[PDB]
Amino acid sequence: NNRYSFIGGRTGQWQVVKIRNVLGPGLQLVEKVNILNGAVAEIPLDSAWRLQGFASNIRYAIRTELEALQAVQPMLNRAEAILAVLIPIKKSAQWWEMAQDERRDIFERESHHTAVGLEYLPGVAKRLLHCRDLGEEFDFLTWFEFAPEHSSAFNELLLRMRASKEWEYVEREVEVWLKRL
Amino acid sequence: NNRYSFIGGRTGQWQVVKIRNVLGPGLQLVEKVNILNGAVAEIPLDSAWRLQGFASNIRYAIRTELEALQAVQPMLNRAEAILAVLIPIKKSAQWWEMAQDERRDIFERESHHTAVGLEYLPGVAKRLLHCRDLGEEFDFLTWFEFAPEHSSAFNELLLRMRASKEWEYVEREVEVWLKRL
Ligand code: HEM
Ligand code: HEM
Repeated sequence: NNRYSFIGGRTGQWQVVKIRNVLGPGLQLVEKVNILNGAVAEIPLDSAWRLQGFASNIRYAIRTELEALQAVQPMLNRAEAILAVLIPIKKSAQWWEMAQDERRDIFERESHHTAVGLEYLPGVAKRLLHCRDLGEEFDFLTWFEFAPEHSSAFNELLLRMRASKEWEYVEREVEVWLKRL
Repeated sequence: NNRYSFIGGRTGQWQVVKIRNVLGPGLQLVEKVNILNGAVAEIPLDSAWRLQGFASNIRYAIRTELEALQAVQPMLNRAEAILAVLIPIKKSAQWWEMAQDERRDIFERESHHTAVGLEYLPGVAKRLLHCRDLGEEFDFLTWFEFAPEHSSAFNELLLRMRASKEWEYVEREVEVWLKRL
């Protein structure tokens, strides 16, 4: 199954280190994040929030870009990658009104998202989930995993992305730093 | 809400004229199709199947094509559009493994999906729903509406699409012809 849930509450595989409400309404601080694949009948109500999103096909990356990405992309679930960051993202209506060529021009031709991200592989593992189509308050759920030696590089990557043209359209963003249990 | 459900059963707004099982397993023949804006978990006891999908953002149209479609696309529920066709589609895994430039090259440079379809606007209203990401048996639900005069034109359009390179990646297809009640 391609559906994933992120439950903010008192159980989970990850301990919340901090939450940084970068832009827009934030997320209440909780003790742990519970990650679930597929639907489960019971998710605690004593939980604070529940995000979700699905893995999907490629939307912008071209073939040569994939080849370069799959050649340095690390796997999730590395013993050393005891730190994780969940960054839900929402883009503005203005971004979604645009055609495919206009969004590709902004995503890569101007902002070089993928060329910038490749500099931080294989130290940082990154997965993408889509959730605009589910009516979720966010449009994406980005997931990052890496060893603590890469914390400075990752914090540098965040600031690079936020200074790009593509992030002029982001109107809601939160950082949920996690430590593995 | 951007979710739509198509209940094949004994109730609904549309009367099933015929179902043609074009490619792969088909859909049981029913009396009517009931269309609901929203998801439907439990399905009426008198129903035979349920299809669902969501309206989403553009995945392939460049802005020159989008402005042409939007200036010509007709509404839904035209007084004369008493015929409707529901065509669920499923593409192969080889298609979903490809990158965005590869899939776009086939979708337009080789098949001319948008250039071909535009010839049959404004006669035929056309709406696209996505459902691969929900885990449905189909990848897309396509919805058409037209007056009986444009029924032959629609059938020619179908011939053209099915002879394109894009349709060599299709592995399941069914036609559910409908009449407005
Ligand atoms: C090593 C670091 C990174 C790499 C290799 C990378 C690569 C990519 C690639 C190739 C895509 C396109 C996916 C597709 O075509 O469907 C993408 C999408 C995306 N990335 Fe990243 N990225 C990185 C860092 C980040 C960071 C730090 C964030 C947020 C802070 C982020 C947020 C997003 C979002 C929101 C999308 C969805 C774009 C859209 O559909 O509008 N990425 N990324
Ligand atoms: C007037 C006739 C038609 C027009 C104007 C038209 C237009 C379009 C456009 C512009 C797209 C791209 C949407 C996007 O970029 O997200 C598309 C996709 C699609 N069309 Fe058509 N089309 C027509 C006829 C048909 C027919 C007859 C079928 C099936 C028998 C069909 C099946 C599909 C499918 C399955 C997709 C999704 C392709 C994908 O995402 O890989 N279309 N159509």
